Amino acid sequence: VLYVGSKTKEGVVHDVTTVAEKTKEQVTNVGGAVVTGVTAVAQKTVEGAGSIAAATGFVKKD
Amino acid sequence: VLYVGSKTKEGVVHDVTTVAEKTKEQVTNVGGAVVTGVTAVAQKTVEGAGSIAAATGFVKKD
Amino acid sequence: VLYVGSKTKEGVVHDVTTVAEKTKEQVTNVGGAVVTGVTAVAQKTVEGAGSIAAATGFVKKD
Amino acid sequence: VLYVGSKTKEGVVHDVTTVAEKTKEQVTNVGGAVVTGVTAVAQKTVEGAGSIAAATGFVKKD
Amino acid sequence: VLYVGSKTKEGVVHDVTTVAEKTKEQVTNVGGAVVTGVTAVAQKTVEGAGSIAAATGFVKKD
Amino acid sequence: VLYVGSKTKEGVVHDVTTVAEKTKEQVTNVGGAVVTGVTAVAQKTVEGAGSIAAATGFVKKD
Amino acid sequence: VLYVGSKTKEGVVHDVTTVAEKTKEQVTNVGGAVVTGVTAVAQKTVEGAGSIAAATGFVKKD
Amino acid sequence: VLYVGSKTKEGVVHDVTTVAEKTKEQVTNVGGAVVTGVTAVAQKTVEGAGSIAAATGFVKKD
Amino acid sequence: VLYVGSKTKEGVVHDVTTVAEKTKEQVTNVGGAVVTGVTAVAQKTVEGAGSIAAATGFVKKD
Amino acid sequence: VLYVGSKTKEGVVHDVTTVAEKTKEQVTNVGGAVVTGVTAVAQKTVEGAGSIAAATGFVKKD
Amino acid sequence: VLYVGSKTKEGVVHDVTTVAEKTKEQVTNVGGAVVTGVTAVAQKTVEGAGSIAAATGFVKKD
Amino acid sequence: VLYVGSKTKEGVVHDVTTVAEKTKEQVTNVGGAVVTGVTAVAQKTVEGAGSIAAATGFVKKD
Ligand SMILES: CNc1ccc(-c2ccc(/C=C/c3nc4ccc(OC[C@@H](O)CF)cc4s3)nc2)cn1
Ligand SMILES: CNc1ccc(-c2ccc(/C=C/c3nc4ccc(OC[C@@H](O)CF)cc4s3)nc2)cn1
Ligand SMILES: CNc1ccc(-c2ccc(/C=C/c3nc4ccc(OC[C@@H](O)CF)cc4s3)nc2)cn1
Ligand SMILES: CNc1ccc(-c2ccc(/C=C/c3nc4ccc(OC[C@@H](O)CF)cc4s3)nc2)cn1
Ligand SMILES: CNc1ccc(-c2ccc(/C=C/c3nc4ccc(OC[C@@H](O)CF)cc4s3)nc2)cn1
Ligand SMILES: CNc1ccc(-c2ccc(/C=C/c3nc4ccc(OC[C@@H](O)CF)cc4s3)nc2)cn1
Ligand SMILES: CNc1ccc(-c2ccc(/C=C/c3nc4ccc(OC[C@@H](O)CF)cc4s3)nc2)cn1
Ligand SMILES: CNc1ccc(-c2ccc(/C=C/c3nc4ccc(OC[C@@H](O)CF)cc4s3)nc2)cn1
Ligand SMILES: CNc1ccc(-c2ccc(/C=C/c3nc4ccc(OC[C@@H](O)CF)cc4s3)nc2)cn1
Ligand SMILES: CNc1ccc(-c2ccc(/C=C/c3nc4ccc(OC[C@@H](O)CF)cc4s3)nc2)cn1
Ligand SMILES: CNc1ccc(-c2ccc(/C=C/c3nc4ccc(OC[C@@H](O)CF)cc4s3)nc2)cn1
Ligand SMILES: CNc1ccc(-c2ccc(/C=C/c3nc4ccc(OC[C@@H](O)CF)cc4s3)nc2)cn1
Repeated sequence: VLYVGSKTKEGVVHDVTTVAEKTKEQVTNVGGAVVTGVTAVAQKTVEGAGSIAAATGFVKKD
Repeated sequence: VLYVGSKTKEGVVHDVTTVAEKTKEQVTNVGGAVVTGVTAVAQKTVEGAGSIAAATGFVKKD
Repeated sequence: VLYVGSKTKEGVVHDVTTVAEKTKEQVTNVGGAVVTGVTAVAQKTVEGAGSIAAATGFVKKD
Repeated sequence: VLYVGSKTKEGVVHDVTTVAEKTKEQVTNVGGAVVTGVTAVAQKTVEGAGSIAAATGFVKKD
Repeated sequence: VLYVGSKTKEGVVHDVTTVAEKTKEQVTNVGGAVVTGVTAVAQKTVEGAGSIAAATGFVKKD
Repeated sequence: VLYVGSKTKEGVVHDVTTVAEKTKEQVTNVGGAVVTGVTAVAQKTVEGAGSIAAATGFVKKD
Repeated sequence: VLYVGSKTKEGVVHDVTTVAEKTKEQVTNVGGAVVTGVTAVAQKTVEGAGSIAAATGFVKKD
Repeated sequence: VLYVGSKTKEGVVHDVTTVAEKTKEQVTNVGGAVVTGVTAVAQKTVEGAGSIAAATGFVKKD
Repeated sequence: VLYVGSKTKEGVVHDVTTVAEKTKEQVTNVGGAVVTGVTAVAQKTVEGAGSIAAATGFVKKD
Repeated sequence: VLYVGSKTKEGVVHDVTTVAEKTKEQVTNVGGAVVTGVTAVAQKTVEGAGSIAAATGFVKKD
Repeated sequence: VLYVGSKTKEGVVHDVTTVAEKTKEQVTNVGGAVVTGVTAVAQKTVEGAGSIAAATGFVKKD
Repeated sequence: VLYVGSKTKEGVVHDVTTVAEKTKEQVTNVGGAVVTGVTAVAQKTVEGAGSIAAATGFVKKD
């Protein structure tokens, strides 16, 4: 294997633009999960027999 | 293997722009999780048989 | 293996821009977790059989 | 292995810009965790069978 | 292994800019943890079977 | 191993800029931990089976 | 005018890759100009009533 | 005018890669100019009524 | 004008990589100019009514 | 004008890498100029009505 | 004008790497100029009506 | 004007690395100038109507 004058991207996020002008929110969470932001996960490898990689709003409850 | 004048990106986040002008929030969390920010996780490797890498708003409760 | 005049990025975050003009928040957390900031995790390796690497808003409770 | 005139970044954060003009907050935390700052974790390796590396807003309670 | 005229960064944070003009906060923490600053952790290695490296807002209570 | 005219950074923080103009805070902590400063931890190695390296806002209480 | 989290390129050259394997040249210039290299000019502004900006192989002779 | 978390490039050259393996040259210049290298000019402004900015192989002779 | 957490490049050269393996040259210049190296000029401003900024292989002869 | 946590580069050269393995040259200059090295000029300002800033291989002869 | 936690570079050269392994030269200059080294000029300002700043291989002869 | 926790570089050279392993030269200069070393000029200001600042290989002869 060899790379000459090249590039690679094995899991990336970019150019995430967010313009929020004159907003209003009123969240009233009482249990559980409310996720109203801007998230950006970027992984290369997640092994493991049960891994819950990259969760956003998870309520895993017995 | 060899790289000459090259580049690599094995898990990255960049160019995350956030313009919030004249906003208003009223969150009233009472239990659980409220995540209204700007998050950016960037990992290369997560092993392990049960790992919960990159959680955002998790409520894992018995 | 060899790298000549090259570059590598195995887990990175950059160019995180945040412009918040004329905002207002009113969070009233009473238990749990409220995360309304700007976070940036950047890891290379997380081993271990149960690791919870990169949590943001976690409530792991029995 | 050898590197000539090259660079490496195995877990880094940079160029974190935060412009907050004319804001107002009113957090009233009563138990749990409120994290409304700007955080930047950057690790290379986290071993261990249960490690909770890079937590931000954690409430791990029985 | 050898490096000639090169560079390495195994866990670093830099270029953390924070401009806060005309702000106001009113935090009223009564138990738990409120973290509204600017934090920057940068580690190379964290071993140990249970280590909680890089916590910010932790409430680990039985 | 050998390094000629090179550089290394195994856990560092730099270029932490903080401009706070015309602010006001009113923290009223009554128990727990409030951390609204600017922190910068930078370690190379943390061993030990339970180490809690780099805590900021910790309330570890039974 | 203002730019937020943006970029500009007013005259640039990049990603010039040149792979020359097992070549042979025999140039026998006797007057004039022979230019068999790799050139990359990049200017922003060239004023002047007669300017000959960015010449490569010029023989301007009376 | 103002720039926040942005970038500019008003005349630049970068990522010039040149791989020359097993070559042979025989230049026999006898007058004039032979330019078989790798050149990279990068200017911002060249004024003047007759300027010959960025010449490579010039023979300007009366 | 003002720049916050930004960058500028008004005339620059970078990332000039040159790999020359198993070459051979035989230049026999007898008058004039032979330029078979690697050059990198980088200027910001060149005034003057006749300036010959950034010449490489010039033979300006009456 | 003001710059906060920013950077500027008004004429610079960097990251000039040159790998020459198993070469051979035979230059036989007899008058004029032979320039087969690695040059890097970097100026900010060159005034003057006739300045010949940044010459490399010049033969200016009447 | 003012700069806070910032940087400037008004004419600089850096990261000039040169790896020459198993070479051989045979220069036989007989008049003129042969420049086969590694040069790095870095100026801020050159005034004067005729200045020849940053010459390398000059033969200016009547 | 004022600078707080900042830096400036108005004409500098640094990080000039030169690795020459198993070389051989045979220069036989007979008049003129042969410059096969490693030079690094770094000036801030050169006035004067005719100054020849930063010459390397000059033969200025009538
Ligand atoms: C050919 N026959 C076979 C073949 C395969 C199998 C087989 C394969 C995989 C598994 C995995 C079982 C798991 N159990 C848990 C419990 C909890 C948890 O995470 C808890 C939480 O707190 C963390 F987020 C993650 C996991 S994965 N079981 C059986 C059986 N028989
Ligand atoms: C062929 N037959 C087979 C094959 C495979 C299996 C098999 C494979 C994997 C597993 C994994 C079991 C786990 N249990 C927990 C509990 C808690 C936890 O994390 C707790 C929390 O506090 C941390 F976030 C993480 C984990 S992973 N079990 C059985 C069985 N049989
Ligand atoms: C083929 N058969 C097999 C194969 C595999 C398995 C198997 C594999 C993995 C596991 C892992 C069990 C764990 N338990 C805990 C408890 C607490 C915790 O963290 C507590 C918190 O305070 C820290 F955040 C983390 C962990 S991981 N168990 C069984 C069984 N059988
Ligand atoms: C094939 N069969 C197998 C295979 C694997 C296993 C197996 C593997 C891993 C584990 C890990 C168990 C842990 N328990 C704790 C408790 C507390 C804690 O941290 C407490 C807090 O204060 C610090 F943050 C961290 C940890 S990790 N258990 C069983 C069993 N069977
Ligand atoms: C194949 N079978 C197997 C395989 C593996 C295991 C196995 C592996 C790891 C563990 C770890 C157990 C721990 N317990 C604590 C308690 C408190 C603490 O920190 C307290 C706080 O004050 C500091 F922050 C940290 C730790 S880690 N246990 C069992 C069992 N069986
Ligand atoms: C294969 N079977 C196995 C394998 C592994 C294990 C195993 C591994 C690790 C551990 C660690 C147990 C610890 N307990 C404490 C208590 C307090 C503390 O710090 C108190 C505070 O004041 C300081 F901050 C730190 C620690 S770490 N236990 C069991 C068991 N079985
Ligand atoms: C409405 N009527 C008008 C309007 C416009 C004009 C008009 C406009 C431009 C010009 C330019 C004339 C020039 N002459 C030279 C000579 C040599 C040289 O460079 C020499 C070499 O060594 C450098 F590389 C560059 C230049 S530009 N002339 C007349 C006349 N009438
Ligand atoms: C409306 N009527 C007008 C309008 C415009 C004009 C007009 C405009 C420009 C010019 C320029 C004339 C020049 N002459 C030289 C000679 C030599 C040289 O450089 C010599 C070499 O050694 C350096 F490299 C550069 C220059 S530029 N002339 C006339 C006339 N009439
Ligand atoms: C409206 N009418 C107008 C308008 C404009 C003009 C006009 C404008 C510019 C010029 C420039 C004339 C020059 N002559 C030389 C000679 C030698 C040299 O450099 C010598 C070498 O050794 C250094 F490298 C550089 C220069 S520039 N001339 C006339 C005339 N009429
Ligand atoms: C509107 N009419 C106008 C307008 C403009 C002009 C005009 C403008 C510029 C010039 C410049 C003339 C020069 N002559 C030399 C000679 C030698 C030298 O350098 C010698 C060497 O040794 C150093 F490297 C540099 C220079 S620049 N001349 C006339 C005339 N008329
Ligand atoms: C509007 N009309 C105008 C406008 C402008 C002009 C005008 C402008 C500039 C000049 C410059 C003339 C020079 N001559 C030399 C000689 C030798 C030297 O350096 C010698 C060497 O040893 C050092 F390296 C440098 C210089 S610069 N001349 C005329 C005429 N008329
Ligand atoms: C509007 N009309 C105008 C406007 C401008 C001019 C004008 C401007 C500049 C000049 C400069 C003339 C020079 N001559 C020498 C001689 C030798 C030397 O250095 C010798 C060596 O040993 C040191 F290295 C340096 C210099 S600079 N001349 C005329 C004429 N007319």
